[PDB]
Amino acid sequence: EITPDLWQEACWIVISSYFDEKGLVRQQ
Amino acid sequence: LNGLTDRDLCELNECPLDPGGYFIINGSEKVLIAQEKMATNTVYVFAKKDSKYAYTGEC
Amino acid sequence: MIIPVRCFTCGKIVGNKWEAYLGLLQAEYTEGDALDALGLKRYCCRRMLLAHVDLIEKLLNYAPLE
Amino acid sequence: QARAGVSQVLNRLTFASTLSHLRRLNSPIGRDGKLAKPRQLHNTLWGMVCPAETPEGHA
Amino acid sequence: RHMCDGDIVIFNRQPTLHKMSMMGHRVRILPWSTFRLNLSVTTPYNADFDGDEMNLHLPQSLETRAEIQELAMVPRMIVTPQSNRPVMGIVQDTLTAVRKFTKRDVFLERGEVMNLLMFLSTWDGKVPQPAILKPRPLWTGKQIFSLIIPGHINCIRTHSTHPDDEDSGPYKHISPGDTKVVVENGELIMGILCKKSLGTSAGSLVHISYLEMGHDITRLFYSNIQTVINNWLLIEGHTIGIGDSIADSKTYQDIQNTIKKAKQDVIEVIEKAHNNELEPTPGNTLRQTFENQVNRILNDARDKTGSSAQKSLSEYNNFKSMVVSGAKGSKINISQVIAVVGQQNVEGKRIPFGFKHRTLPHFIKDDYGPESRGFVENSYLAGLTPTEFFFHAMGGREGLIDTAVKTAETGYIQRRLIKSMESVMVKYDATVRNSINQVVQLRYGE
Amino acid sequence: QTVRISQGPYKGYIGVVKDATESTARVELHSTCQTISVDRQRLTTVGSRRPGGM
Amino acid sequence: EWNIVESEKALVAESHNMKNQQMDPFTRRQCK
Amino acid sequence: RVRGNLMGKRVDFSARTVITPDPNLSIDQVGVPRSIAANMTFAEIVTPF
Amino acid sequence: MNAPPAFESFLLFEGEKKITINKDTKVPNACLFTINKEDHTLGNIIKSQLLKDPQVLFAGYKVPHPLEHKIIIRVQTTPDYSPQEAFTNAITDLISELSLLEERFRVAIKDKQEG
Amino acid sequence: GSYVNYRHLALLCDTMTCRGHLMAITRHGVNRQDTGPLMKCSFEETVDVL
Amino acid sequence: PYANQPTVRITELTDENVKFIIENTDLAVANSIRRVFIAEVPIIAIDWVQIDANSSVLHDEFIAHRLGLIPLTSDDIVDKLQYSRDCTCEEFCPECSVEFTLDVRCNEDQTRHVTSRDLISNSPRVIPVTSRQDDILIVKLRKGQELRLRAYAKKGFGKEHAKWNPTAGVAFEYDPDNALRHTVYPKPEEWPKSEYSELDEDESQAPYDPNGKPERFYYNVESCGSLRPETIVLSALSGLKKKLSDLQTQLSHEIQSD
Amino acid sequence: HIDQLKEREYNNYSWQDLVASGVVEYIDTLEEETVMLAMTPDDLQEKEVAYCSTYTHCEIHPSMILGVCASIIPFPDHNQSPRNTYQSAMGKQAMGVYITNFHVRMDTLAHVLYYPQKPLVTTRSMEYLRFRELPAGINSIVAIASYTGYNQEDSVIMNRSAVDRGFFRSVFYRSYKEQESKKGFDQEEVFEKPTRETCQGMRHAIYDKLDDDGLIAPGVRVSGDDVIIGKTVTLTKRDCSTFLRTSETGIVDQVMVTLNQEGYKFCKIRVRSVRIPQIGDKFASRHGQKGTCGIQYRQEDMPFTCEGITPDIIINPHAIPSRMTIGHLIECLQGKVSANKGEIGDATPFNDAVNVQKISNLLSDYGYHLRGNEVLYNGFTGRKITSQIFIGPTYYQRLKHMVDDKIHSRARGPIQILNRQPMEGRSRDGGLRFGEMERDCQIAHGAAQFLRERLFEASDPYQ
Amino acid sequence: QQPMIYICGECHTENEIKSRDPIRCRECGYRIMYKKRTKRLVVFDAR
Ligand SMILES: [Mg+2]
Ligand SMILES: [Zn+2]
Ligand SMILES: [Zn+2]
Ligand SMILES: [Zn+2]
Repeated sequence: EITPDLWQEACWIVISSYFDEKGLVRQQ
Repeated sequence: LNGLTDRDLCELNECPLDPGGYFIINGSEKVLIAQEKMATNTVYVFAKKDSKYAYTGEC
Repeated sequence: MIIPVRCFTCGKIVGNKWEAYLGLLQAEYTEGDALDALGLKRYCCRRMLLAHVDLIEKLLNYAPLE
Repeated sequence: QARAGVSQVLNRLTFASTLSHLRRLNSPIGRDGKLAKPRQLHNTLWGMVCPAETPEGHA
Repeated sequence: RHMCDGDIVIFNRQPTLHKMSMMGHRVRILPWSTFRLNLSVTTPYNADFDGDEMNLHLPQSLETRAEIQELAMVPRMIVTPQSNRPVMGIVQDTLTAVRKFTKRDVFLERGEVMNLLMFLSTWDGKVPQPAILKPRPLWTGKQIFSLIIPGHINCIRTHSTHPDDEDSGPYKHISPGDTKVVVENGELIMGILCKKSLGTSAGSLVHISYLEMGHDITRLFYSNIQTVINNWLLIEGHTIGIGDSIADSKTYQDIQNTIKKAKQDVIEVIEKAHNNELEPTPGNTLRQTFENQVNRILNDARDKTGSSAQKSLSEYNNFKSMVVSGAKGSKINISQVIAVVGQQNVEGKRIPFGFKHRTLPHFIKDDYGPESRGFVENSYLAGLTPTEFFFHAMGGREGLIDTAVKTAETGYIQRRLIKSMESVMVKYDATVRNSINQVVQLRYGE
Repeated sequence: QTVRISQGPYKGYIGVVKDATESTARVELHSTCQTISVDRQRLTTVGSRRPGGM
Repeated sequence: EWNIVESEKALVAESHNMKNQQMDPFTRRQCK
Repeated sequence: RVRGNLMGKRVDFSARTVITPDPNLSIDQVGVPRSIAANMTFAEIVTPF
Repeated sequence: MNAPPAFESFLLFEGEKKITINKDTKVPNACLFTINKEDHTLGNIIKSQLLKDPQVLFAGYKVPHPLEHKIIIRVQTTPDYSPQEAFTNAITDLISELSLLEERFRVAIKDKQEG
Repeated sequence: GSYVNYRHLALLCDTMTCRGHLMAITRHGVNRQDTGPLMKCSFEETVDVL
Repeated sequence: PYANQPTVRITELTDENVKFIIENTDLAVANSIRRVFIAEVPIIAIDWVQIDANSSVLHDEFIAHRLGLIPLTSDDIVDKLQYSRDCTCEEFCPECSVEFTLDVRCNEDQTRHVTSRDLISNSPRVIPVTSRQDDILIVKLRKGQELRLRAYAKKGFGKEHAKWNPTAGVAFEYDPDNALRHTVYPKPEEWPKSEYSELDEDESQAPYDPNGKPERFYYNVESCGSLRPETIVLSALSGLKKKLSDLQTQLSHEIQSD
Repeated sequence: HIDQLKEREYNNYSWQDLVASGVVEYIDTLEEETVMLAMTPDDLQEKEVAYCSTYTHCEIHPSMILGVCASIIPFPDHNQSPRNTYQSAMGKQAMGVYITNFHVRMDTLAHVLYYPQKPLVTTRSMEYLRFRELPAGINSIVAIASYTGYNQEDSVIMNRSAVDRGFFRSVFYRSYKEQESKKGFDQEEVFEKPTRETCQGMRHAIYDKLDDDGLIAPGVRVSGDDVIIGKTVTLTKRDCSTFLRTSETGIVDQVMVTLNQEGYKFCKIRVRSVRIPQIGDKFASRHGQKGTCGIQYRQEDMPFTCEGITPDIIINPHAIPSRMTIGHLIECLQGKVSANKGEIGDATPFNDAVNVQKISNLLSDYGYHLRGNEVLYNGFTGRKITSQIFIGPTYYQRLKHMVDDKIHSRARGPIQILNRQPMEGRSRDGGLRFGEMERDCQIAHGAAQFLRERLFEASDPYQ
Repeated sequence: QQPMIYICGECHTENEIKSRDPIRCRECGYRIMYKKRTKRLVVFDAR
């Protein structure tokens, strides 16, 4: 189901997952 | 330190917070700056005016 | 690295409250309630318990012997 | 005859500096060029390169 | 012997652009380890007290010490020959403090007056008659400032907020807004002091003081002005905050209405251009005239918003006080903070199409609207949209690059200019020649 | 040698005499990063030996 | 965990109080 | 040589320190520290006066 | 490295006087009292106390430089009342007022505890 | 909006129009003047002029 | 041409702070008394630390810094001791100082919390605030480390260093209603009422008063734990009186010498 | 997806799952030109004037455009771009705990701060940059005003009592490297105390300060021009040993001795130095407001609010309008709100729910002016200040540009070998350069005697 | 009679190392070792 309005919190869970899986210097 | 728990890192006089990815030459942290250049195998058609050519198809 | 002994601005002793602050936060209390439960009225002394970072723990992880 | 500054000493003055240095770029254009097109922030640098973090000297 | 108090040195800053960059100073040792100097002497050196560096040479001969004391000195180097106007002027918080100190509605008690007189190196030792004897002795800011003015100086200047339609009509010699500075016998009578009368400008009060009175008198004048105004600032106090940046909730309505009108107008212009009605303006093509009309519309909207914002401030506002005093700021800054930032031009034009016929991936192709080409509709108080944030960053980068190239080119220009007329001088025959004794001008400056 | 200021405003500090003269003597303060010039009579040798050595 | 639940309750409360939003210091672009 | 050591040389009795405001000093004064003052010297001729 | 110590703000140095009187020449009956190793604490109360006295035509202090521990007090009284006795009376009555204030505060405290 | 005294402008103009021809302020206009070898090397072209 | 008759009234007396009011006095006296409350208040504190073995993770000077900020109760000892500078002996004599000792070494597996309670003082009454509420945490030791040292305490005042600053924060305030117009509110309705404001909730500020002097100075001296609040006030008054007496004596000598 | 992701860590759910599921997608710069990107999912799609209605993608969060140093800036969009760039460049120069295992490292020029508190207002982006764990500043009660005048042209006034209590008090290390080697058949280095008899070449400094092994022991007082290692090379011996640089005045932390790849005795020594914050030290906030401490006043002299809260730093009001750094003011206001409430606030660049009016309304609910201004008192006389000063907590940094590392002087120091002119560099004890521009300025002043003195008398006399 | 005692790197075990000797621990055998605190009067002022 779509996530109306309540999206500021779900906006950063994806960012947290990305930074947890790949580090800041992952490219090197 | 490939996939090593923070316990060992702390025991090896290192911290789990160090980003890593830097060489150690003569006990000095060396880092390679990412150089940028023109993409290869792509055709570029510039229009240099300070020359005898109206257009130049560099590749 | 370690909780200071006194508030930079005011001067009230705050060193003897870090453990109490952690205990109150652990039991049920929140931050906004724990701060005034400990006796911190002025907002200048409240940063010492909110802004302070406890880095002495990471330092203790590098035990010299054993 | 080769390039210079490709491998730099990692500035370990603060964690933010270490993070910044490990993810830094450098263009091969000559230092202090009369032109002003490569230095200007181009529109295509959206979400790829920080539009604010950059030196303020000759580079 | 070691350097002791009273010795003459030559304090200098590393980039020496002009003559007023190496003046002698008297020594005064202080406990802490940091060079210090009066704020007024900061303008010539172009220093900023933000981690700068300033050299300090020391002669080793009575001959050279006397030569520097007589030729290269701060009080002697007040007026420059490049523009025959003072270089050291009040351009810091003292300026705003003194402006508020000389308003008509400034009253001081005996305690404050006697406390301020202590910071006066030229006080004759007699208390002036208070401007208001009964019901309580109250002095006025202008009356105290008169004692700071040395000698019998006479000059006339106009204040920053002086309405032009005032001299023509009545109330010429009695201004309701307390403007039209008038000094007679070295006593302030009317007007409010600002940069126009105390700053670095031709005919300023300090300029008149230097021309009439001696250089040391002007030095004492500067010292007394700073030492009294800064001390009174304690009782007055100056600040800045959010309370000085908020509008009256109606100004926001006016600004929003104006912005909407501008958007509608630019959309109408775009529609006309699309349907082929906007005829080409003389001397320009269709695209050129379209861009010119859009830019004029946006600039008019920005000016209207700024004027509406300015007219909606209160006398207690701090931005307005610092702008009218001229110490630091301008009206455009207030306009950008409250009303609207404006257009983020680059290379003298709007934001180009870096991608294929569009500025950023968000906006659609062929979107020449204001917000899609750099027009920042919001203001620094209400945040910025990401797209306009990026465009604003582009403008700042343009400015930084311009500054870097100027800093590299002007040095060479100045070097070439100095190496071509380094031997020219005025001989005792009252004539200008060069090293080869070739007359260049029978009289200096004709 | 290590000395100790027994009189004067700096009473209690510990330092090592850097340059000595017939009347005055410079002593670098251990705590503070500054060297002062205190009178010789104000100093009192404390020394730092190591009894035993077996 | 308490911060996560605090954020979730703040979001649901913000969604609930959707009566009126008339504020001066905020705006957003509206092209075309 | 010319631009390196004839038109621009290195002189002694120099200093370079950060600067800070100090309104209590006159425009012609300068607040030097104590270390730099004690390090530099001024050759003065002796005279019975 | 050149930071002054902390005792040079209140402790007198050998040879420095705690107070020096210097008569002024611009107007009659006017002397400048220079105090060493003091701050606004010991000059503002004296300034106010002198202001209370009607025979004092002028009274006010200053700090020649914040880093320097020194304050100059300028006093000017009527010709039939020298400024020295004015300074003495200001100090005397100020001391009396402080002692009385201390006594009242002490009795108020002793009454507050269980009373 | 800046202002510069006319005396300086006039002095520069005369120095550039003293020898009849428009001497360039560059190394190609000042070194041609018969000033002296020690003065030409200061600006530019040190070894060439020497 | 004389002084005035100030009055005092205590509104709240506790063992942590006092709220008194001073009426019928000049503003200069009130501000001076405040600055004395903060700066010139004799009190004992750590000022000479001899570290013999510090195997902790912190710096060698960090321990001394933290020890310098630990308050020490001096209800009846500060008035007896003399300044070490004016002492007439060598070494920190107990007649003019108080000795301390700290010898802790983490032997067990769990980490130690070296608190102020470890400062074993030779004197009974000169002890850190642990009589009658955790103790001031100095440092944390782990199995294998140790911290042995002994320090001495001396008398000093805040003007020398912040360690001798007994008062935590003095709440000085006078004329709650902006009656003397010493501050001009651009929008009085937007400001809250002071704690001591007698004005009703309708009016924003009291009307102007031309012939009106500042009186009724409110105080909220808050003791850090070393000296009792009322004791701080009494010491400050006595010290200010002593400074005036010394100044008067010096002035009399100067006048007599001339 | 959000539910399955919020329960990560516990089970095994990660970013790879989102990528494989077909929800996210990596678009490179060359392909980004052919997609209708959208900023936020809700706002830019509901139903309004038909703009495009053909969005293909949507960004995660707008503030993610910022880099590393720019992300820590609170409210970057509320400030002009040059000041954001200045902050981004100055952030790298902030001191603090640069790495947890600093006591083991022996790097050169390491700075560490005693009490690196955490910002009272943290952006949602620094949570992954790891800034909160290793901060580089302290939250100070900053009051923007012009108290005395020592903070007028980009300068501040710090509290002497605060510094005494350990406000921004950091430390300075300085490591060394030196090892023996076989120079030649007859030449050879060895660690040994150079006595006053056998060693010919020798310095006029103290040598018994170190032990017999030739390495100064830890926790020993040292000063400028003092021997730190007892190296002596045989020709009888030459004192080829190093000395502490002039104007360092530190204490030895630890001494490490080992063998290098060649197998010779290799040793490293680091000397710490407690740098008490003094005037001239460069500070800066998170908005580009650089500056140097002009003067330091004690608590009794600083102003104070209705209660005992004296400002810790006082910047110039005039630095705000010209530079347009309203983000700094917003940060101060939100910090006051956070301190009163008791929890860190949000300063995300683009949030659509953090304006000034709502923050002000929150602040009005604690007995404080909605705009943050408060009434102070003149710390000297005790009279209320007419203007209501703006005081509140704010996060400030400290740069390494100490005044002691830059102060320099000279009086006939060492001379070069090629051209007999003074040396160059503070470390080599050299003199300043009297540049050609200074010569032109002096010619303009017409002071020929002073010019000839600077160029001949005090530069390189010779006959 | 001071043989210049040292502390091992990882063992943290005291070792007696004299001149003209290899730098290694009495056990295991490493190449890193630090010195012990001086015996001087390390006296600070809690300022
Ligand atoms: Mg600058
Ligand atoms: Zn506080
Ligand atoms: Zn004794
Ligand atoms: Zn081994």
